[PDB]
Amino acid sequence: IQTQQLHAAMADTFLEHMCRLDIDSPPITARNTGIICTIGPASRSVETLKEMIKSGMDVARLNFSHGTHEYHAETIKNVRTATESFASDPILYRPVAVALDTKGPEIRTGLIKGSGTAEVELKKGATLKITLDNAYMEKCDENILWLDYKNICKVVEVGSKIYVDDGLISLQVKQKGADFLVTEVENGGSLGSKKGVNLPGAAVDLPAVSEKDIQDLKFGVEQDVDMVFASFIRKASDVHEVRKVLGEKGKNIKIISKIENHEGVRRFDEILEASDGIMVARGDLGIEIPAEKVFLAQKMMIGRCNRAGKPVICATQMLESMIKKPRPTRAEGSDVANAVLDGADCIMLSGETAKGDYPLEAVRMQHLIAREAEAAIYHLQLFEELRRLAPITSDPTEATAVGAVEASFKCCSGAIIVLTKSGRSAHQVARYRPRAPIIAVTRNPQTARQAHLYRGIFPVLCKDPVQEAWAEDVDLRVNFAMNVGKARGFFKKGDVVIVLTGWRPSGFTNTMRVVPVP
Amino acid sequence: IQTQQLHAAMADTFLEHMCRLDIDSPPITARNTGIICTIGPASRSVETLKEMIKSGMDVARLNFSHGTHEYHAETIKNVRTATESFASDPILYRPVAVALDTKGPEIRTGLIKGSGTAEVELKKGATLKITLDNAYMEKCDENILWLDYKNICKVVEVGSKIYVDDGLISLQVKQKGADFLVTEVENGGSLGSKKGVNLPGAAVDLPAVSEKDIQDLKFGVEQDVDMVFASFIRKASDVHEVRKVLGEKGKNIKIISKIENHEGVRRFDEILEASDGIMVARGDLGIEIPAEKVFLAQKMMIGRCNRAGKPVICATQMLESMIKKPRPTRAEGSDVANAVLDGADCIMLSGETAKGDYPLEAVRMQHLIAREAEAAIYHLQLFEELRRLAPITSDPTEATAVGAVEASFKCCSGAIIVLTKSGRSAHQVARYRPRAPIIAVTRNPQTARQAHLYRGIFPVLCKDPVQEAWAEDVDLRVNFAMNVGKARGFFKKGDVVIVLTGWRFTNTMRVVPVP
Amino acid sequence: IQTQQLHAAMADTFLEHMCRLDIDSPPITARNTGIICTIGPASRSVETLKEMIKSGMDVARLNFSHGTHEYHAETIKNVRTATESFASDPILYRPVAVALDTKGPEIRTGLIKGGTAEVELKKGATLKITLDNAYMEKCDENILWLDYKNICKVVEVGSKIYVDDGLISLQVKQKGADFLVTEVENGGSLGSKKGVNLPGAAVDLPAVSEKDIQDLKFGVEQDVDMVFASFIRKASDVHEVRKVLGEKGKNIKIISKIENHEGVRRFDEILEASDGIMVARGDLGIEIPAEKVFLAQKMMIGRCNRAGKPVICATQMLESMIKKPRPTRAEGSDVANAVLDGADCIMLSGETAKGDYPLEAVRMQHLIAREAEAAIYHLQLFEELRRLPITSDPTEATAVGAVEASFKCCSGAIIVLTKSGRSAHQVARYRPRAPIIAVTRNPQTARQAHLYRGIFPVLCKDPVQEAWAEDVDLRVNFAMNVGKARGFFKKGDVVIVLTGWRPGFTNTMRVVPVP
Ligand SMILES: O=C([O-])C(=O)[O-]
Ligand SMILES: O=C([O-])C(=O)[O-]
Ligand SMILES: O=C([O-])C(=O)[O-]
Ligand SMILES: [Mg+2]
Ligand SMILES: [Mg+2]
Ligand SMILES: [Mg+2]
Repeated sequence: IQTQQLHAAMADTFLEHMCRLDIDSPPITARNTGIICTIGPASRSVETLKEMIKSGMDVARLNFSHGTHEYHAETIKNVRTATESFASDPILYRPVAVALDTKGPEIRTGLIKGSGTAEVELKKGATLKITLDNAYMEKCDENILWLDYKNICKVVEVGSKIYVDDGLISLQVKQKGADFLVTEVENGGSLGSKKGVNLPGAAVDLPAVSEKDIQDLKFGVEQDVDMVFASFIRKASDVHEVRKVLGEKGKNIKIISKIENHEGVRRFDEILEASDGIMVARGDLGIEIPAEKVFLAQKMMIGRCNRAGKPVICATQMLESMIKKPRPTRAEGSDVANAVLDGADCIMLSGETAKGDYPLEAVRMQHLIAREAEAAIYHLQLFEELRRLAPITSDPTEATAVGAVEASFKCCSGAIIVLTKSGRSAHQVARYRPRAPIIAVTRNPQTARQAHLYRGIFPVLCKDPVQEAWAEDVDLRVNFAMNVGKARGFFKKGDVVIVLTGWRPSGFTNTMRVVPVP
Repeated sequence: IQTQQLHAAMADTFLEHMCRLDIDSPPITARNTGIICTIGPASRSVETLKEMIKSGMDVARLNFSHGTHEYHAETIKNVRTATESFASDPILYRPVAVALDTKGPEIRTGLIKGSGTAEVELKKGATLKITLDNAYMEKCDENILWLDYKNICKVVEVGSKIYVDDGLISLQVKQKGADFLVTEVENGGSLGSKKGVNLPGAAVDLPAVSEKDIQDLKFGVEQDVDMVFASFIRKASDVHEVRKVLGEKGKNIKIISKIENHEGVRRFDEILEASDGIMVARGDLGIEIPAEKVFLAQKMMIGRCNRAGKPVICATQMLESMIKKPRPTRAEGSDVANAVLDGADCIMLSGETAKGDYPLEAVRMQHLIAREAEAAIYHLQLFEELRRLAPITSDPTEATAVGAVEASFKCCSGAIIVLTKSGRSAHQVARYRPRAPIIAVTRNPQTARQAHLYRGIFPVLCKDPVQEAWAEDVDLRVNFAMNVGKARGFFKKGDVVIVLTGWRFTNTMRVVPVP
Repeated sequence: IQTQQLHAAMADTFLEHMCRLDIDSPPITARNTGIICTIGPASRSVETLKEMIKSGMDVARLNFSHGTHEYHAETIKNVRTATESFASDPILYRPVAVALDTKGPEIRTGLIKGGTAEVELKKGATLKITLDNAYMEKCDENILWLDYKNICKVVEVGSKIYVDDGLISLQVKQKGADFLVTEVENGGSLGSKKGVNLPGAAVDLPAVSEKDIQDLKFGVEQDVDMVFASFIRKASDVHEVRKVLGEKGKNIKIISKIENHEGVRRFDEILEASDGIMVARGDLGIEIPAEKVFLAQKMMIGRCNRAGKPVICATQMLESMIKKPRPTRAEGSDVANAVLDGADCIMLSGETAKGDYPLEAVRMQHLIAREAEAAIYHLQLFEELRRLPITSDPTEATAVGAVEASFKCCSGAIIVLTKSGRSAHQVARYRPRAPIIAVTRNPQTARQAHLYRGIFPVLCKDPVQEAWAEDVDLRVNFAMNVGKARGFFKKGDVVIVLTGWRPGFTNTMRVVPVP
């Protein structure tokens, strides 16, 4: 029995490729898909974070929809303490990125009357009056509901749908009153305090970057975060408002645009051009559009990002039941697998790691599934199509990278070793989706952390001083990657790896060697 | 914003096909993927079953792991009452099949000290002793657990892992004592009564068809069920035993083999050729094999069933969260869409329809998702592959079927209408996975009910008596299909459809306008 | 072994398709590529023409660059006598088409002085060219007359001039007041009334000369089936020919001959205006560098296949058979690769008009074309042809359904009932392996069907029936008998039958066993 689905890899049709997928064909040790973990009460402590990292966390996500700067500053410090606790052995050190997820133009309800911790029951068919009068902002109940978007009545009409609390409650407007927004409860259910509101289709006029988002983004610059997940990006100019707030100081912070409503889907191309990457934010997306269409937008966005060479993240509810249970549902297992099969660079955990009872188990499961799914990719067709859908180029670095990927398929390489200052050389390889892991050796700490955005890049940070004679410094960076691979089980002595290097001291990568492991 | 993802249909690469998927491209009205609903307390009533059918239920599954013959007989009559409640309008009548899912070689624990509602906590690292002694069968607690598999000790050894309650609790064998199988709790969890036990990697020597299974199968023959879902099929031998029990009286009942353990995957090809169809039984399968590997087995089995032209069902936890909530998670929506993309003929609901609070909404969600995913199939590549990975016939019906599918892709027709007595002609069309719905006109009611196992077949049961003129009896059945398709919104007057009939072998194809 | 290269037919790659081509896999009896023969002194006797027909000739080409109307009228008369000599058995009768190949804008030298002897032109020698008619019968090695009075306006010092199928080349050395002056580059025996090419000159001769008008109107009176229009440079040339043919000749097919650089460059607009194309490699290889002709041939055949219009590969396919009874290996290669390229027809000129082995050359083209037809990689060809979209047109959908079915059941033929030919043409455009037996009652339809690959046209002279169903079966049975007599299939084989249903067009396909 061959390993890593290599028998299905040789199938001449996609149908026969499926027929050959073999549960007794073990995957390789390396896992190429990045795992982004939302950090929260269940995962904040240094000790848990050390375990989170050992279980495979690549990026810590902080959701500024909730929490104070004090809280998030402590979280980040704990993330950094846990991460740096492994620095004592640079062979086994893994950089861990920090990601700031903005609140964005959220609409929220007020507090339920009383203590504010209660819920009230909305009954199917009942009337619910929405009010903007702040006298009710802490007096919400089943008859009068307050919410924080003051211009709501200007963007809805009789017949407009309104969803509350993750889309669990639906209302249809039946009167725009003088002091009222009168609705009927279409889907009833329990209503707590400060729940999310979606106005599907409505031209919501909240700013893309609010005064609160400006504070969080500046805070993110001060805290040296590696990326921003910008909530509710509707258009290319929304990305500009994030970018100008990040300013010159934040010029190297990646802006991942979160697509979560119909306008963002419709304007995806202009958004993708303006962004450093994309998040398929399926939570709001499946409220904003019919939930049965989310997989279309997911596959469209992943496909276009692979085509553009830009990082794409699949997010929200992929292991949801593991908030309460130690094992995932069969739908959750196949959802993680299919996100990798679609071509997602990273997958994400929100409540599973932020507040659930089984954060470590959830991280470990994404690790296990992604590694199985990575072997089950039909590389033959994928690589054929990525080359064909790619231009011809005067760029030798492009030609070197595609040559390296092609060679790595031919000799079933244990890795592709790339020396890179900015990441670009490693990113160029990853865009061709080799099956071998891409060990990117860099001395730039930010490059190393940001590399998790790209499928297959295993970033190793070299802290050794620069060697005189650049020939000797190229070696002992290759050798550093050789020792990481052996220590991690990616390959052993006598295996073949591919090594990408330049011709002199950034963008001079032009040399591929097919090199045995010493 | 075009229709039914036809822009994505035109793409020259799968990557560009993905890039072209369009949330503003609306699917056709017809939904090709069959929906199987497990019936239970939440869905047993004639009132609910009528709504189940209205929401899109095609097959009623009865799980004989639980319940009595008297109980199941009442469920079955309710299904037929609700189904026939629509039989007065043959233009809108939908056949509903009945499926019997056997118990099979299940292992169960006993009752917690007291009731079936009591639970105890099992703590990580604690000792738990398993007993086969019936003195303990109603005195299970945190130290002693009874299960009903009398021979378990001759099948495990020290170091073996034992899973309880959907694999949520795991134990490791530490000693094989004289009266007690003593284990250490590995995964802690609350343990109730009568929970399923799994023994991955053990040669479980329970009979494939037990004495309970025989009387359930004979009952199914008496009750005129359309198909059997046979649990824990491990080898072709097991299928033959089910077919033997069904006997001559049940020779037309379809046997779907449920693949839920390692041996059934390893022996899949021989199980498939012995079987009429396959169920990817993901619940147990995910406990028997590492859960991260299930999608491999799912795609392997769907691919091989597509290759063989046999029905395949994807089952278990597709919309699990809708047992308690009125909308699925995003993983659940994705799971359903991807099963259809994978090529499954049918998708299934178990707890969502049997006992949860939103059985109707779960059926409607599978209906909505399946239909969106059917349009998102990359038919260009799929039709090319099914043709190449298919033998050369000499069979005139096979050639007519593939030509009809080819023609239907060319003239983007509203349906393929086929007159079939046995179903075979429609099955041969469905095996090539046309985009267009297949309206199979039959007078055989069992053919009508069993047609749901095949993707795309909309069975319509002609109740008219036969006309003397065969040429006129053909037109009467064809025009009945035209009225069905117009009443249901599949196409309208002037649209183009494909019509498959015989010469008094289904061997003639007509491209005709809807009148 | 397998037959008709079916083992190579199911290869997954073109490379493996080549690897499986098998000299021991014999082809089917039917030959799909049309054979066009230039009728001339070696081939216009009634008795020879009978043997041409029996050897495989489908179209008689008459080259109006030479001969008088009276001479050509007799040739047409003899062709029709030979052809109708087989009408006494309607089952073995093959329609034979008559094609009129125009003179077009030719340039010709005058007569060698007497008495058509030849003079030797020597490399390096001087040769004066005159336009003075005083010299038109006194050409020799020193002075040569030609009939293009405006030649001095379109050439210059340095211009190259080619005489006698490009075998003799001259370079212009001065333009005198009278007598252009020239040096011989390639020497050779110069005979009388030889053809002249001026590659890259704006030769302003009319597309349709007064002589062409007479010849075209002669063609109408003689009821010819098609016109091969020489030296078509642009769409408006095609329009000129069509206008001269006018209303009386409106059913005559116009095949444009692509013979120079301008015709290649403007190919698309010429193809659009034309009924089909001839790759006139003789002139074309003088007008453009000979090493580029295969580029223009493959381009033109590819675009004609893409457009569904007939294309003829012509000139020097079996040249050495003018004098020897066997072709060279390049000639065998040339014919095969023309068929593999996709040519609807292949042509003979001197091999049949004036050579010593006209029958052997016809038979060689028949033998090669049939081997090459089996070697076509139909899997790729059909996939790619299909990939061009699904039009509402139900005749198109039926045609592609029939071709797909014919691949599936390896049918002995596709039988098509057609008045105008169109349904049969639509089938041929998808290039089935099986022969297409087009049953028509129109004799011109039957003769023009030869322009489309694979159409074996049969002329039904049985009377119409009042019962449409009976009239269909009569014509289908006639095609069955034709196929049985010709060895295409036999009792028990399977054929595909394309018909209309109650005439109102071709929307019915049946997969039918041969009785
Ligand atoms: O904000 C998110 O992550 C979402 O909606 O999925
Ligand atoms: O038996 C079943 O249905 C399962 O385990 O999924
Ligand atoms: O006219 C022709 O036959 C040629 O030039 O090949
Ligand atoms: Mg969101
Ligand atoms: Mg089970
Ligand atoms: Mg010529």
